[PDB]
Amino acid sequence: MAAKVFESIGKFGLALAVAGGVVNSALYNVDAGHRAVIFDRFRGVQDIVVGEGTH
Repeated sequence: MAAKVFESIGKFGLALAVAGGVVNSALYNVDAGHRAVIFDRFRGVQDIVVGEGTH
């Protein structure tokens, strides 16, 4: 009834918050005239330079 589904909803709700956050943290914007170098803590800096835009 109300109890089970809503409880799951509760889990969903917090999960959604978390998920939204991760996606948010996932996106980055580089302004025009700027270029981003990506460095991984594991690998170090990668050779590919990223241009303007959201990535």
